[PDB]
Amino acid sequence: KKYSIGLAIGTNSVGWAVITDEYKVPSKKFKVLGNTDRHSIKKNLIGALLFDSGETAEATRLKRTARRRYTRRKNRICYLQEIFSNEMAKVDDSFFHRLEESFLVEEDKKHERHPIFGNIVDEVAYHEKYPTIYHLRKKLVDSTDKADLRLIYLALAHMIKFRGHFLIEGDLNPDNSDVDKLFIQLVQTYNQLFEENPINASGVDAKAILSARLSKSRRLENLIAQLPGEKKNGLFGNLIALSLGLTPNFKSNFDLAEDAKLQLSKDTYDDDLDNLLAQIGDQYADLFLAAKNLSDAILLSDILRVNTEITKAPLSASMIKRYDEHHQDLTLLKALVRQQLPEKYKEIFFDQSKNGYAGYIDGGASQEEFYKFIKPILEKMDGTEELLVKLNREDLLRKQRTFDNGSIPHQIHLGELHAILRRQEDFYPFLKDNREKIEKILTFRIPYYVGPLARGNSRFAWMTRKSEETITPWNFEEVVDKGASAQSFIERMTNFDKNLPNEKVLPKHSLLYEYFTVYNELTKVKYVTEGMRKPAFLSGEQKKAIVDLLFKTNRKVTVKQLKEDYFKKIECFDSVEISGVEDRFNASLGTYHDLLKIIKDKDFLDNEENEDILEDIVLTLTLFEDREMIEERLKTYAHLFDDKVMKQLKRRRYTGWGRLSRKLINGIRDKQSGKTILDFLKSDGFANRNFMQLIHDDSLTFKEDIQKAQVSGQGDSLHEHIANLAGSPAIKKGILQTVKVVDELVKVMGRHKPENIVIEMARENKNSRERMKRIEEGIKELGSQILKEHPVENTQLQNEKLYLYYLQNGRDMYVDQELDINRLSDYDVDAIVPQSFLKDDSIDNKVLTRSDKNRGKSDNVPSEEVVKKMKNYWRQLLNAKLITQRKFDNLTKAERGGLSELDKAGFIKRQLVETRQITKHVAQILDSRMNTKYDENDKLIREVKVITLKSKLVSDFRKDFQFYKVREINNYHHAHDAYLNAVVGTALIKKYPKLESEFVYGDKATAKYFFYSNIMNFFKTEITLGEIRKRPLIETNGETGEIVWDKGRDFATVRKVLSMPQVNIVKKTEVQTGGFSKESILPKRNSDKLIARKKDWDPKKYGGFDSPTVAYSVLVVAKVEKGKSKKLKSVKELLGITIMERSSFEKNPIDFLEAKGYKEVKKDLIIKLPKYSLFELENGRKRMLASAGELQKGNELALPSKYVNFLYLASHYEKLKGSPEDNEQKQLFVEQHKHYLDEIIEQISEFSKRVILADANLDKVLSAYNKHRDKPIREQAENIIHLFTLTNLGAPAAFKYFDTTIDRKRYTSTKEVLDATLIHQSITGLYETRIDLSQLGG
RNA sequence: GGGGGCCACUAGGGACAGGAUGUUUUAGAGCUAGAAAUAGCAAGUUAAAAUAAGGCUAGUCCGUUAUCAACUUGAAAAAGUG
DNA sequence: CAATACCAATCCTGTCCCTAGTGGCCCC
DNA sequence: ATTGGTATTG
Ligand SMILES: [K+]
Ligand SMILES: [K+]
Ligand SMILES: [K+]
Ligand SMILES: [K+]
Ligand SMILES: [K+]
Ligand SMILES: [K+]
Ligand SMILES: [K+]
Ligand SMILES: [K+]
Ligand SMILES: [K+]
Ligand SMILES: [K+]
Ligand SMILES: [K+]
Ligand SMILES: [Mg+2]
Ligand SMILES: [Mg+2]
Repeated sequence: KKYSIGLAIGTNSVGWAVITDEYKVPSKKFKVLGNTDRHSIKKNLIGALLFDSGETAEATRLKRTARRRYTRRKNRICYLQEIFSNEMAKVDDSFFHRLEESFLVEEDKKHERHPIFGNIVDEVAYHEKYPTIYHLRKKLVDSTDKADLRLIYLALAHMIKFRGHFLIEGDLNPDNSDVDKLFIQLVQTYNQLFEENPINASGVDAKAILSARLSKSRRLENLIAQLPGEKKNGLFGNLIALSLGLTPNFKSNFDLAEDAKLQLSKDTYDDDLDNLLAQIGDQYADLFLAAKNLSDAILLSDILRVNTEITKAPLSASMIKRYDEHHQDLTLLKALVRQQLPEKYKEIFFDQSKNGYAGYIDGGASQEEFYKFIKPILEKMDGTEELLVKLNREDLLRKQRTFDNGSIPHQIHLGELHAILRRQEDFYPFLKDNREKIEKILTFRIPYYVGPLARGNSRFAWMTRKSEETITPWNFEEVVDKGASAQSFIERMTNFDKNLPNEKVLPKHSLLYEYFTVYNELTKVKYVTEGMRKPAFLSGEQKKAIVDLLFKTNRKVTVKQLKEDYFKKIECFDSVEISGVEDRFNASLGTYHDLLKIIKDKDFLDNEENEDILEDIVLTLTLFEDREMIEERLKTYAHLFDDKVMKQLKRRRYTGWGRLSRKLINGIRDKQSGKTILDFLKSDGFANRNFMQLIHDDSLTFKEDIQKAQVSGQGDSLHEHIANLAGSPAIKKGILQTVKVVDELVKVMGRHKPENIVIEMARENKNSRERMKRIEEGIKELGSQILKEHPVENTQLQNEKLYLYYLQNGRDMYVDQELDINRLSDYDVDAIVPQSFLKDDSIDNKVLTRSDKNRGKSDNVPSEEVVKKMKNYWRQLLNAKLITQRKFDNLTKAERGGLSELDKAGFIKRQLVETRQITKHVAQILDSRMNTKYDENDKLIREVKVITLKSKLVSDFRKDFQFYKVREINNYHHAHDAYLNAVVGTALIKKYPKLESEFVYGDKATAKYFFYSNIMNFFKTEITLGEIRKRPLIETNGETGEIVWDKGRDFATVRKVLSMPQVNIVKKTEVQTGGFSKESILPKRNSDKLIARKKDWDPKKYGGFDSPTVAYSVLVVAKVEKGKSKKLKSVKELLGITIMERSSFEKNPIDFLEAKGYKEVKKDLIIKLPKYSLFELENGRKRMLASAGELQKGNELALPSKYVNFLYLASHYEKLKGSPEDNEQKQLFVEQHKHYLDEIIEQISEFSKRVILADANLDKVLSAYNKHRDKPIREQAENIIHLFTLTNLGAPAAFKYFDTTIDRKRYTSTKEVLDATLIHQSITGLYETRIDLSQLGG
């Protein structure tokens, strides 16, 4: 008994099928367990497992880290209160108690209800003097009076609880004075430089224009307006842009050929300026210097909207400005609405449900929505012009706690905090003694390289301690070993050397590593001149001379430099041919040049004695990012360099690690030669062996030592192995499920293994936010104004043509012309490399053009003429990252010969041969599970051949022989895909056994193109209908003579298999996990649905959550008390155990149930019922548990094959294509069988009346179908497709028939399944335990 | 076919440290005329505290991923059953 | 019981590791 | 986008 297995692996399904040698699907009797009539059941060996998607770990991470942050913010407040504890006890022994219980209703409060002062008079007076906390903050900063300790606490607590970002390094002492004087100084330095060309800045209010309430770029254009001439892209224009955004490339300004863009915020600035001034002269230094001198006073013009000369609390002052302008404008607006539109005043100022001022303060209206609601009301009235100005600046009636405060650096809150402490430490000594500790509470962050401050019970932590004591913000430096922790941060994540698994990998920017890469590439170079008989390698002396002359003097080495600066100057060659490198060398000694610029001592870098030192230095600059730690580590070499050099060295940081260790590159030595790998790369006679040759040469010690160093260790489990594969958790779920299905199938077949296993894996399948970001970055990098003229929202960028329009700066890609948005319907979306070769539908292969004809010829890449015309525009788009390097290269391919015949052959092969790593891992898993025995030569015995196919094989097979697929009809198509996979794969390797190299796991261009294009012709009776050819009726193997395909019987076999109505569709039952409930914190309500957010927070007083998620339901057979007498009454019901309740219910089920009300629970009749638990009722009707109180449809509609194929054809599903005569034949079949439509609706109808039970919906559907009987056949079929939403397995859903919408009929009761048959199914559904639940009751 | 190093991109996975809102209850004395219902007017911008219930291992830690038919012997982890 | 209508926390900064898809140089 | 919870209406 021989058989094969077909598998179809998806993100929500695994289809499976068992076939015999005749491509038939067997059917068996399977034993049935339980307590019913039925002892056994017939099952066809074909089906599909269905499951909800595996989820990434991301959401879990976001919640975990937010959790740690709430914990630590509470701890900050706790530190501050502990510092205040005793003196506050002297002032008010319950103040902190009133703060802690502020949330409590007065009934539940232990202390007086007014938090700050504990009496209504003082509290009301406080709020009258300080309407916002920023009033009190500014007062405590500016005043000199002794202040109440509770108000000092509140100011400091508010600063520490909402402390601002940490994105700017160092100290920040704001000063907005001299802004106009600094601008005058910048204009002065520019005019003293270009004495011949001066700018007159007199009268230019740079302070207002630059501290403006609008954007940086608008400020720039306004400022340039005031300078006669001086176009915005002139030198001074870009110098003003310096503080106002990222400056365009000074390339144009200084006649350069390289990019010269700067950004004062970027760390590279100090280098780039030096990189730039060296090109243009140090005399320009002062210029950029004055530029920086302005930016400091204007850096925070957006945050601080008040002069610092009047207050040391400019932030709080700007909030108070918000408050005062809100007050004045609200007074004015109220008066205006009273005068002009009284009939609306209420709706504006009282209706919380409208987006007016009421809904803005009290309702749920955001600033944006309030602005949108009130803009027409302001435009409709008179005297609202200033308010409209403030509105369009987004500065009308502002609150103080707003979504855009994320710009505020922590240094500003710190300044205000420090100032309050300095004011009040003169009156309170503990504030003087704890000044720095409180500042430290504000400033301290756990470093990202330290991680959670755990003590052995966190699976996420790696931090190590110098001593064992509680870590505080003030002793962190002494208790945490920051160096060891920062090291572990990297070493727990980075790979070891695969060749020497005990060896750490080198930094990617190590000098030794770059020497290795350069010398590898260099040894494989060859050259020819005239007198030479044969191309020659480079000798050791030649490679050394090339490194010293070129690689050690230029960062990049072009082939042109190699020809002219070495072979011409040293070898006196005028002509030489080079192989092994094209255009320029890929490797390079970049770190060498970095350090040459920093330390300025070539001999130091060339001296081998310093090697270790330099390696260590680069290690330090890679392992660590904190420049104080970098400094501490480099301190050991302080005597070797000047202090200036050490300051420059501190700032030189590197990221990235290599893939080889130092011991491999320049450590282990070949026994007889005594030479390392790098030694051989420098000089290896006339063989010039590279790394691979070196470590594989049986003539050297390297290979043997690598073999010796290897070690496997402890092996993973199947689940662990699958979890560690590189792929989407979605598809890893399907992989594990596939292995389990195969195991069960083998056990079904008497533990005999199959001949073949054919596997196929599906393709690759918020985001509009990313699209908008791409387009914004590109258009700004373009310097284009297409967004200024045609604004767009991210949603619309999901349209392919509009997205392409914006990615192409609104132009044609094949013609140097503009395009019109309003004409997008008339344009074309063309494939760069045609889809007849590469089935790529991504933006990377697509281009928007007026007419695709203008590409050139359609059998290749765009023509040479288009390339000549458009290459510079394409380069522009590439530099804006509006097209990728791959897109640009494919576009320009015609200047490199275009598509060759070998390329087309390879494209066909790629269309047919799978090469994704993940599918190969699935094949390896199955192969290593199936084949375990070795032969007399200790080589593997491959009993089972694992064949992988791409979906195009079976898709083409379906379309060519009319085994059509309609996905919406039911879930059978997964199983049918698996079956067709087994059939086609086994036939394909039976017919061409030599294909086993390509399709089976384990160890002229026209010819392969033709071969692979025609690989599947042995199925057809008549091919190429080139010229026409004919094939026999029976197809056998050429060598063996064995029969592989009988075109008489086997197609009928396939039709019989696809027609079978009994297909094992199993929806995987799963316990629900994740969040307890909806997160929304609802207001108080008289409802038992509400859930307390804290143990003593009665939701009837405090609000809380509702809508918890049921982890699983439970059958309870017990008694409940009834009526006022509490008489015991027997019941049977489903109890939904919620996710939050699960641990308690499982720790003691009986106590849990009795707390819920149940008595005398039959403990052994408790049945755990996860989501999708399957029940059968009458007439085959099935239901699945959706919840404890709702059900899902549980049946599949087995629509006969003739109706499926008729629907596919009549709906023009996908493409017709075909011969014109074959098109006409399919069309004539459609029209000849129009009655099928009614028959289909009859089938559905019958099904719905037996199984769906949605009378109203079925009647609406019948009425709609009878209404649209004169519609075209195509459209009626297209909507009949939609009708199957009514009958689909799973949760009910809404669907449209033409323009009538049918809402979902839900099953809002689970009572009936309590007396139905529960069906437990194995993974394949071939093994069942059926339980008659009607036999359970009191 | 499979595999390695390097260059140029691109797509995804994982961890850590942080920021701004939002919500919820309480505090921010509403007034006047009416018994009242209600009407007219005034006011509004801020704060505290929680932000999965909670847990024990008590850490400035952990709490939403992965994995799960039934039955059996099993504390479990397992293995087995048609 | 129904049928049905509404609802669902959001956005952002930085450090770092890893695999794998496309094209290319050189190899096992 | 789904789809299970919830109140509302009857
Ligand atoms: K101008
Ligand atoms: K609001
Ligand atoms: K190159
Ligand atoms: K680094
Ligand atoms: K020194
Ligand atoms: K789960
Ligand atoms: K889930
Ligand atoms: K936050
Ligand atoms: K199952
Ligand atoms: K992030
Ligand atoms: K590659
Ligand atoms: Mg907590
Ligand atoms: Mg808030």
